[PDB]
Amino acid sequence: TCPNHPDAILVEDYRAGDMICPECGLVVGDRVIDVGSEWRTTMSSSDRAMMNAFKEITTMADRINLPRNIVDRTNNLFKQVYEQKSLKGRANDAIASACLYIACRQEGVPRTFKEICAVSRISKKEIGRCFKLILKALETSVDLITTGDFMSRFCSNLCLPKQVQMAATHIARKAVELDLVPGRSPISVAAAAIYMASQASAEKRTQKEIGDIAGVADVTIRQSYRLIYPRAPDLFPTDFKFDTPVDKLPQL
Amino acid sequence: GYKFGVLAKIVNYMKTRHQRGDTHPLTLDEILDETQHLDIGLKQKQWLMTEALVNNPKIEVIDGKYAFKPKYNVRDKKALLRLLDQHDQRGLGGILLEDIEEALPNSQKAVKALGDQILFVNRPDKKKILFFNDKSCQFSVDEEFQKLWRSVTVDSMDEEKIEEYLKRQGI
Amino acid sequence: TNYKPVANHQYNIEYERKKKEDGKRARADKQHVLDMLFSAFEKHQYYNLKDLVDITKQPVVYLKEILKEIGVQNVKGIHKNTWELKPE
DNA sequence: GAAGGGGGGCTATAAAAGGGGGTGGGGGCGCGTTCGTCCTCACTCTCTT
DNA sequence: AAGAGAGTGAGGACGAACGCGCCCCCACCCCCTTTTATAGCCCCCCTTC
Ligand SMILES: [Zn+2]
Repeated sequence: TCPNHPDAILVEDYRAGDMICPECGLVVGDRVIDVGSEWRTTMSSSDRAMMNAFKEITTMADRINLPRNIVDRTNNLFKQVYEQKSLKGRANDAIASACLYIACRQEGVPRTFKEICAVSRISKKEIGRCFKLILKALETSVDLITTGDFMSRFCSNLCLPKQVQMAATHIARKAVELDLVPGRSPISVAAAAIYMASQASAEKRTQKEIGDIAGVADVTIRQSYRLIYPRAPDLFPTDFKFDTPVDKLPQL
Repeated sequence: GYKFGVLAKIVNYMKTRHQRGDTHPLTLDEILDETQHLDIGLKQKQWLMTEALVNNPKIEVIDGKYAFKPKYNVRDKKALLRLLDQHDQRGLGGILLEDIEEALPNSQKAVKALGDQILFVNRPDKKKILFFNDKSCQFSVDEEFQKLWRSVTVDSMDEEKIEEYLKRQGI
Repeated sequence: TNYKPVANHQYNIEYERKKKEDGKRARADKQHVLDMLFSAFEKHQYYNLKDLVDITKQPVVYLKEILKEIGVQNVKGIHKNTWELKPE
């Protein structure tokens, strides 16, 4: 606002914190810019309810070693859902657990509903019920999970080598690409794919072991494995070393 | 059980009997048969006869028998108006709206029929208290005057200041 | 092996199964409920609303309406205001 | 006794009914501490004697 | 010129007030049930070896 130059883009100056006419030199504003701050160089029921819900969210996160960024994302989801108040009837624990599930999905590291339930007193059924309600309330969406979204956690939790994890990821993706398991849950396919790769390496994991970490009944793993077993040589990566030959993989 | 679980059914059964419209009195033994209390204790029969069936305000002793007391209870529009009049005349007080509904079936017809003659005072629990509308001396003013009347604060003045204004204006 | 995935906690399904088997309390006829209330009155002078519900095994709202019809609550300065089974 | 298979159950999806039960938000009053009022007492003057 | 009573300074026990809860009651919602097709998942029970 140079009096000589109407509508002049004053230049901010960090020497004294003043805005100067871009072509006059006249200092408009003595030291108004506040350089240091600008350039980096008796509790309400709603508040108390949020406080307890935030405490529950952090308590759940530590159980499965989730990073603070997911916890922060979960807290933001709870504030939106809680303030929107479309789930006022639902228990805050169920809302928080569903928010934690959404936060994991939104960050590209989904946890299965059973994994979230195992850290929460809320059953998987109720988490799913609040999960769908939250999406409607927030008018948001979560990208569909894939088989490879769980290979790192599952294989690591199973103490499987990196090559087995790579083969397991390849098998699951190829099976979905070939549509060998239409309609099957991605977690079931991932567990079956892990079983096939695990059985083909020195580190062999039983059906029960994979089910416990994957949260999928050995019967379900058996069904998915039976569907992909016929195409075993095609699913395995080309540059894969078979401790047990593909032709001698378990049949069941 | 004993001395307490038998007398109640006599009162409860008797109340239902009146609702059928049977104003005829009933004997102590007769009521016992329909109440499945034929095996009641011997000293309970005399206790009910001597105390329970006379002290209660809902038992009427007629020709040696017992009948309900619908006369005391309000069961007509005229009785409702009269009862409130006695309360104001004798300064007994108001009556809750619930006490009248149970005594007067379809009390809404009687309450609305009398119109403004009944003064309704709503309690914090939504309970309404009925008082007789004394139409002797009535006076009212517009809300503007009433609001202005409240605008003239008086609890914030002392006696000396209040009485001083009288001589200040010359009255 | 900790916090393994689970569809529902064992304690939760067992509690849910018990509640389903027991079922909700039904609305008994007023006469039967009244008889039970008066019969139990002999045991003790006063009853708590929560404790009385267990003895009568009736809905709280329905039980309260029946209790209000005859019974009243007296303010006690020792613990709190509690219901008294004596109508008078 | 280990393991596989058969039968059966859970879940979502809509929609309506009527009512019991759980839960959150306010309201209610009993009981463990705290300070000022009340009450007791040692060392000097005063009215009555 | 000398006794009880008292002023003053001063210490010790007690009641009303202040919190500070723990329990309770009243909205509000959810759940129960029934029907149906669908497919996957999962659990209980039976059977084979
Ligand atoms: Zn300029």
